[PDB]
Amino acid sequence: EAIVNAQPKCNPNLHYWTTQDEGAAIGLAWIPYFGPAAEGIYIEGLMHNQDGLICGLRQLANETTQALQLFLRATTELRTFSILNRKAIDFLLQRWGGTCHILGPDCCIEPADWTKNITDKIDQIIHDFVD
Amino acid sequence: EAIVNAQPKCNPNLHYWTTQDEGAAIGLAWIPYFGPAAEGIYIEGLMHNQDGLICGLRQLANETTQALQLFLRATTELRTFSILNRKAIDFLLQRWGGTCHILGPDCCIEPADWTKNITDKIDQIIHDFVD
Amino acid sequence: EAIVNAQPKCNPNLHYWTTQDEGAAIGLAWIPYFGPAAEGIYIEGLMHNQDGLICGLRQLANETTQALQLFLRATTELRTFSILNRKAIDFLLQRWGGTCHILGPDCCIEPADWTKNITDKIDQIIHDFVD
Amino acid sequence: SIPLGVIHNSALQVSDVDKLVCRDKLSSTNQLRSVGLNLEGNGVATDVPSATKRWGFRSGVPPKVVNYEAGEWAENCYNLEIKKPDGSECLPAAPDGIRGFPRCRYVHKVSGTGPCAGDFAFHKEGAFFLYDRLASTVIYRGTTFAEGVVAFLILPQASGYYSTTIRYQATGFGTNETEYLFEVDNLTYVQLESRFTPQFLLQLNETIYTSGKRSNTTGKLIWKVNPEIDTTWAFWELSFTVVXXXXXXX
Amino acid sequence: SIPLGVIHNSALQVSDVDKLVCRDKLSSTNQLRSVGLNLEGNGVATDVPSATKRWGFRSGVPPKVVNYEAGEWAENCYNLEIKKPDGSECLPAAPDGIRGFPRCRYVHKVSGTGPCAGDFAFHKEGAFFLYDRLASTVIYRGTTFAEGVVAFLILPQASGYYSTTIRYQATGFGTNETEYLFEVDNLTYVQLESRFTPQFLLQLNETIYTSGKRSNTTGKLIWKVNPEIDTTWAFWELSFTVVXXXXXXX
Amino acid sequence: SIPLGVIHNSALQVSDVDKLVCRDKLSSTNQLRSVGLNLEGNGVATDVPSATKRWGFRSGVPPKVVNYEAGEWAENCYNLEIKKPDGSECLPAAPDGIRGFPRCRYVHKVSGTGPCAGDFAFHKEGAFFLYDRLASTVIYRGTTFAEGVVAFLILPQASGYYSTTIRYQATGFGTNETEYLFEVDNLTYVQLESRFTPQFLLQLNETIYTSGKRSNTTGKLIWKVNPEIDTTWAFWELSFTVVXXXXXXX
Ligand SMILES: *[C@@H]1O[C@H](CO)[C@@H](O[C@@H]2O[C@H](CO)[C@@H](O[C@@H]3O[C@H](CO[C@H]4O[C@H](CO)[C@@H](O)[C@H](O)[C@@H]4O)[C@@H](O)[C@H](O)[C@@H]3O)[C@H](O)[C@H]2NC(C)=O)[C@H](O)[C@H]1NC(C)=O
Ligand SMILES: *[C@@H]1O[C@H](CO)[C@@H](O[C@@H]2O[C@H](CO)[C@@H](O[C@@H]3O[C@H](CO[C@H]4O[C@H](CO)[C@@H](O)[C@H](O)[C@@H]4O)[C@@H](O)[C@H](O)[C@@H]3O)[C@H](O)[C@H]2NC(C)=O)[C@H](O)[C@H]1NC(C)=O
Ligand SMILES: *[C@@H]1O[C@H](CO)[C@@H](O[C@@H]2O[C@H](CO)[C@@H](O[C@@H]3O[C@H](CO[C@H]4O[C@H](CO)[C@@H](O)[C@H](O)[C@@H]4O)[C@@H](O)[C@H](O)[C@@H]3O)[C@H](O)[C@H]2NC(C)=O)[C@H](O)[C@H]1NC(C)=O
Ligand SMILES: CC(C)COC[C@@H](CN(Cc1ccccc1)c1ccccc1)N1CCCC1
Ligand SMILES: CC(C)COC[C@@H](CN(Cc1ccccc1)c1ccccc1)N1CCCC1
Ligand SMILES: CC(C)COC[C@@H](CN(Cc1ccccc1)c1ccccc1)N1CCCC1
Ligand SMILES: *[C@@H]1O[C@H](CO)[C@@H](O)[C@H](O)[C@H]1NC(C)=O
Ligand SMILES: *[C@@H]1O[C@H](CO)[C@@H](O)[C@H](O)[C@H]1NC(C)=O
Ligand SMILES: *[C@@H]1O[C@H](CO)[C@@H](O)[C@H](O)[C@H]1NC(C)=O
Ligand SMILES: *[C@@H]1O[C@H](CO)[C@@H](O)[C@H](O)[C@H]1NC(C)=O
Ligand SMILES: *[C@@H]1O[C@H](CO)[C@@H](O)[C@H](O)[C@H]1NC(C)=O
Ligand SMILES: *[C@@H]1O[C@H](CO)[C@@H](O)[C@H](O)[C@H]1NC(C)=O
Ligand SMILES: *[C@@H]1O[C@H](CO)[C@@H](O)[C@H](O)[C@H]1NC(C)=O
Ligand SMILES: *[C@@H]1O[C@H](CO)[C@@H](O)[C@H](O)[C@H]1NC(C)=O
Ligand SMILES: *[C@@H]1O[C@H](CO)[C@@H](O)[C@H](O)[C@H]1NC(C)=O
Ligand SMILES: *[C@@H]1O[C@H](CO)[C@@H](O)[C@H](O)[C@H]1NC(C)=O
Ligand SMILES: *[C@@H]1O[C@H](CO)[C@@H](O)[C@H](O)[C@H]1NC(C)=O
Ligand SMILES: *[C@@H]1O[C@H](CO)[C@@H](O)[C@H](O)[C@H]1NC(C)=O
Repeated sequence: EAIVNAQPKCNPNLHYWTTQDEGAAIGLAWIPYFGPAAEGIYIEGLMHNQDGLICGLRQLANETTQALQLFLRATTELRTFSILNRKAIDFLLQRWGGTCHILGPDCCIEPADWTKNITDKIDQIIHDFVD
Repeated sequence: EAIVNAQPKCNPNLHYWTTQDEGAAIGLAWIPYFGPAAEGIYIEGLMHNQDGLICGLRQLANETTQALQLFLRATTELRTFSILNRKAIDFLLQRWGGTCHILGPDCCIEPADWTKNITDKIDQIIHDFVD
Repeated sequence: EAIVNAQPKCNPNLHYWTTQDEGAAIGLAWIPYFGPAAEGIYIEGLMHNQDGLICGLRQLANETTQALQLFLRATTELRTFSILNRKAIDFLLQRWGGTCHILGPDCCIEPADWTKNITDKIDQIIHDFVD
Repeated sequence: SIPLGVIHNSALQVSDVDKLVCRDKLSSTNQLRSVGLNLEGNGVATDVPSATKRWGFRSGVPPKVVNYEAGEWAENCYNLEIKKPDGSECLPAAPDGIRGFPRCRYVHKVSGTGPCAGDFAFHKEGAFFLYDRLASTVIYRGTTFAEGVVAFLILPQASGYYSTTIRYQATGFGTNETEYLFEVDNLTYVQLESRFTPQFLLQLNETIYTSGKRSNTTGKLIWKVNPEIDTTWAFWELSFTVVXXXXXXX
Repeated sequence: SIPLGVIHNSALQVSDVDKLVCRDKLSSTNQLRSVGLNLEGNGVATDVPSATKRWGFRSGVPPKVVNYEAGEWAENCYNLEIKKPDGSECLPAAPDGIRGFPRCRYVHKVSGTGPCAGDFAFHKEGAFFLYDRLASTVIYRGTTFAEGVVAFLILPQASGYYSTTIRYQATGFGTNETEYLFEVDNLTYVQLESRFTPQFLLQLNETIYTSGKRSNTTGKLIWKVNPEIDTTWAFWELSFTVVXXXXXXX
Repeated sequence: SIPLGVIHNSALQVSDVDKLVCRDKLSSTNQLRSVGLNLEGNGVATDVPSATKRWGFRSGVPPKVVNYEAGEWAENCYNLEIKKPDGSECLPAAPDGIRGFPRCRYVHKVSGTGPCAGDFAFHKEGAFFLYDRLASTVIYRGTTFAEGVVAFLILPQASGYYSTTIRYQATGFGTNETEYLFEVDNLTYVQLESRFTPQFLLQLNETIYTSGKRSNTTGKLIWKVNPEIDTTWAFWELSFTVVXXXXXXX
């Protein structure tokens, strides 16, 4: 599906915050005893609406809510951390969960370079045929 | 292994309950503030013993218990939610955890349609050979 | 990278403890009511420094600490159990997260046995050519 | 290895960890399911005297919880409020997010006392206590559960609800000499026997109310049924005279 | 199915669960992201009177928490200390590990009372309360949050921070007739109207301090702004006379 | 990226995230392991005076826990019961499900007081406190731990246990001027020095009992060993006169 922003307004710029899971630490700052407190672990960035991505993202988060709320209603887990890992698993199962039939629409195997090896070795058998 | 129901009795019918992770919600019922309480999130169904599946399932759950209890004894996690995701990962690793040797018993790649492409292009080289 | 033990000393022997997730239980010992208490679930073993693995492992755990601490700083999960499952997912995504171009350096598909089938069926077409 | 159920040749089987079947297909985690099955469906005795003997107290073993996605409607569930004779609780409060089993035709609510010689109450046969989509190895206080076990499945590619609470009082809970009383009201009781079904208890309760055989003093009236009276095989297939006031029904 | 955002043809799209695109590449879990977007950025009214009407109390629904990795700097956040008239708390304490939203230009801290006819406070439009990288369906006591929603993305292969607290008192919180007062000091207040912006409240607070218009008794001084005075469209784009001492600003 | 250990060319290596090795095989999650290694095995000083200087208190940093599946038998573990001079606890109770390290030849149990100028006690060198298959960044009260670090491995395809508790009293815990006393009984103590090994303390304790050198009043008897006496390099490779009653051993 396509994303149709149907919101009263859109802030076209995204002033965002996040963490860093392997920031190149200076000296001993990676040690919890010496490192920053909870308030000082964030990095910031600013992103503009190139390709309409910011206004599309605001609509995407809005449209995601019904499915996410229904998922949360049905889980017994108090805090859910596994959504992204499960989507990665489903990504793999969609492609590799069964037998990969080469040249099929659901098998992501490209034999082209090895077509240009098998067809490129016919002139080692049909060329070499002197008698 | 096969499943041998060795229970004193078997209820051959399964009157079951479960949830729904993306039920087609009516209006605003997906909103937690407006939606059903904890007691009203369940759907029901009835399944009969076709192919002996119900009596096999009762025996399967019984036989699963020793392994599940030993798994739970060895984990430090207070509540385990990851068993099914890990089985999906192990499903993929069993097939794709190493190099896939085509035509091997452990490589689930079917080249048949592309055998019927390479062998079906010999009569573009051996047919076209007029001089 | 290689592992360079740069510690003041190295205990070359590893007297280790661990659990067992499916130990062949005797009788009813798998039942929590009858089985061992928390202190009696461990097995022990002793491993020596063959191939320098023990001293390398001590250095590996030491060097792992900065990255692990930075990961833990950035997670909101109180107890992290998912590191190994995520590494298994990343193992699969590195190999199968895109189209597998046969004979490419990043595609772990071995067609050799099926090269020795296609090239081994040329003498069913070039041999059988009598007229 | 935890067994995984799979359907081959029109029959359920345990998938073999050693042999790889390439024509088996898992295209989504939705095909994987965890399910809870009630011991009821295997033919075990569900009366309170028989059911409670399958549970016991034990220290030194940390409790463990595992989730399951779907379960079976239960005829019999149980809900325990057991204290020691000194008044202290025998069972821990239900942890955050653990609710009662969601489908119970009869909830056997047992209140009373026992020695409770252990930190947690376990299932002596290794089964689980099934709650709302969480299976625990131990019993939580005042929380409705069904006895059951869990299976894991890989599936192929794609009357309302009535519940009735039956109240009991107990002494010596969890021992050889446990005594049980069915509760008609706060002063009228019936001596419990293992052969009494839920339907018999509810009908016996109704006749006691409509025959006016409740206690009409401030004292405790304990009726006893004599062996002559029968009771009504698995679930899916009178004269009152008075002799603490004991009495007889025949 | 939970939607997943993906970039195709220079545009963001929802990935279709049915159709498989082999040229899409996911070489690492690092390409997957969960992000929180503030309702602010969609143009909703952020004043306390308008914002609080989007929340309501409800029993019977267990709270749920989901994590998100990155968020948006917020202009308006909220922090609630609501009690019932009898003094009991309306909101639960923040669970272990749930901290306030990390980037808030203005924290609207509301203290006061209301009936609070429900166990938890939910968002009436189904949005989430965004905390520090955890999104909850409910409001926690004294914990700063932004209203927002969560999206999930699969990405292609690879001024400081100032915050100002604005304090309010409230009566009848969560009802039709909720009254709000902006707090200048513990004895000087301004009758709140929905049209007042954060910048106007802070400037009105500064003039009251420098014009000496605070309470100089032990009693409560409540100023009122008359409609004549304007106030200063989304965030990204005087004479005092006295008439509990009420008064007027014109 | 968290390093992953792999065996190549008969040697342990860190797997390179950038380069893909197709002949590496991961056929099961069982090949992946998390393991805890004790700082002991790297040659650090394990005496209580040296060990405690590696830990310090700090506020503002939330504690974090990570699990590990297998560990190393420890010679030295530690168990802390530290209060402030006003009697309040310096360390938090062990969270649900966190038990002591399971293999400790000597458990150094330290009770006493200190300023404890911080909410949690961390490891100053960034190591972890190893508990029962859970590694924490902080110290829990009265819970036995070993200092250690965690490694992650991808493996190729497929005397009993004695523990002795050594008790200490401490003042000024966590500072420059921390004083330690080895506990013979509740009234007899030995001034602690960093050079004393566990075996020396247990033998010194035994001679004090069999030479009858305990306190035989109601007062506190504190022995001191003079430098003359030696003590018995890593773990894997007398006349008493009295001068609060202080005294000397030579
Ligand atoms: C999975 O299904 C299995 C088959 O239904 C279950 O097996 C049950 O296992 C328990 C042990 O945990 C047995 O209990 C034992 O019973 C013996 C005998 O009890 C009396 O009954 C026989 C006649 O049946 C009688 O001849 C004897 O003299 C006894 O008077 C006791 O001596 C033991 O102490 C212990 O209580 C069950 O009997 C057994 N059931 C069956 C039908 O074999 C198994 O429990 C199931 N697993 C789970 C997790 O539920
Ligand atoms: C995702 O984005 C959607 C579009 O912005 C959001 O839609 C909002 O949905 C809520 C319902 O949950 C609506 O609230 C209702 O509003 C009506 C009308 O209110 C008054 O306003 C109109 C003019 O706008 C006026 O003509 C009417 O007479 C009313 O006086 C109320 O009657 C209802 O009771 C209810 O309050 C929003 O109006 C609606 N917004 C828009 C712009 O359509 C949706 O909430 C977003 N999802 C999340 C999770 O945030
Ligand atoms: C992984 O292994 C590394 C190597 O064993 C560990 O390195 C240790 O890192 C800490 C810092 O966190 C160092 O502690 C510092 O030591 C200096 C010097 O202390 C005194 O010692 C030298 C002689 O050794 C002497 O010449 C000096 O004058 C000092 O009197 C202090 O000044 C600092 O304040 C700080 O305490 C260790 O010294 C260092 N050890 C080694 C052997 O290099 C590292 O900690 C390990 N990682 C983990 C997580 O355990
Ligand atoms: C082995 C056979 C029983 C095949 O399962 C057959 C059935 C699975 N459900 C029902 C179910 C539904 C959603 C999620 C999980 C389970 C089931 C319910 C309770 C206990 C056991 C199973 N399917 C599903 C419905 C109809 C078919
Ligand atoms: C769909 C587009 C928005 C593409 O995301 C573009 C951006 C993602 N971040 C920023 C970010 C960074 C690390 C982890 C998660 C998120 C974002 C932050 C907050 C809300 C939404 C997104 N990338 C990343 C940085 C620069 C590019
Ligand atoms: C890199 C080498 C050390 C190879 O690990 C060699 C050993 C792994 N165990 C032991 C072990 C066993 C089960 C699960 C996890 C770990 C180990 C134990 C404690 C610390 C470190 C490792 N195997 C396993 C046994 C015998 C072989
Ligand atoms: C319980 O009673 C049985 C006999 O029914 C007896 O064998 C057993 O010893 C008793 N238990 C105790 C603890 O006395
Ligand atoms: C019966 O006793 C219970 C428990 O003490 C009490 O809660 C209930 O109100 C009583 N009912 C009547 C009718 O007295
Ligand atoms: C017993 O009978 C009375 C009278 O109808 C009824 O009110 C009561 O609910 C019954 N008890 C049970 C447990 O059904
Ligand atoms: C009064 O009590 C007797 C027993 O004490 C009981 O059997 C009778 O039903 C009661 N009342 C009536 C019949 O009105
Ligand atoms: C709140 O006020 C509205 C009118 O503004 C009215 O319709 C409604 O009934 C009131 N609510 C209550 C609970 O009285
Ligand atoms: C104002 O009142 C609050 C709440 O009672 C109190 O904490 C604060 O100290 C008071 N400030 C002054 C200046 O009196
Ligand atoms: C109001 O003005 C006074 C005077 O400068 C200042 O101290 C106070 O912080 C202001 N209040 C707010 C909420 O900014
Ligand atoms: C004294 O109080 C009045 C109102 O009661 C106020 O307007 C005035 O600013 C106060 N003090 C001054 C002007 O010094
Ligand atoms: C602790 O003692 C050292 C000297 O051994 C001194 O430099 C330091 O200032 C002292 N710390 C405090 C807090 O006084
Ligand atoms: C020694 O003191 C401890 C702590 O007060 C106490 O628990 C223990 O019983 C005492 N032992 C003796 C023998 O007095
Ligand atoms: C010290 O010696 C006495 C006498 O044998 C013994 O009872 C006690 O356990 C010893 N203390 C320790 C810590 O071993
Ligand atoms: C009595 O106390 C002294 C020191 O006060 C001690 O050295 C001696 O061992 C004690 N008792 C004996 C020797 O019986």
